[PDB]
Amino acid sequence: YEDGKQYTTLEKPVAGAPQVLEFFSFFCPHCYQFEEVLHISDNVKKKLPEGVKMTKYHVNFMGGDLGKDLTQAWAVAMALGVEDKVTVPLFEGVQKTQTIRSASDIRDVFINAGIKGEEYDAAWNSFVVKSLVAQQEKAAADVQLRGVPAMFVNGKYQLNPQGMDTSNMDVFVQQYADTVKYLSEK
Repeated sequence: YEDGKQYTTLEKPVAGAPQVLEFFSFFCPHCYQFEEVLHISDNVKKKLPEGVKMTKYHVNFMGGDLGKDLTQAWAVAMALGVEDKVTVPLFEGVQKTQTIRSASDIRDVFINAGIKGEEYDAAWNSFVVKSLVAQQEKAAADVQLRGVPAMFVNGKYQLNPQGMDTSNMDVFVQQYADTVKYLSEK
């Protein structure tokens, strides 16, 4: 694992940043395969060292105001701690079936998952959610993020995908998780 090949280093690291921060967008195609198809996130967590947890933030430069809403809906997910319950249906409802067309549609997804409407609305307007929306926006700009998907380790190292083996699809996935596993151990 060398700098400039499998990963890179930021000329300005981010203090207080999560151990493993991922950036995605329910609108991005790459992001769809990054998880729904390839399942890169899960593979990473399978090789993640003890005590090390991952964090995923939704970006808002895609999909217009609806994206600005998905980012807030993503904050509700983290607030109530139901990330693993809404991720899949949101990815499908937006890109696959194409049912999710507004905040009203998103609300229905959370309800169908198990969250109550009043519980959703209360959270939707809570300060914890507000802190998260700004926290996510703050984090994105902090790493001078240009596009998604993208993963960062210890707020200093950025994952470099195309700088890794991409012949066999089943290998690229493992190599990525390993680089993360290696950078987390630093």
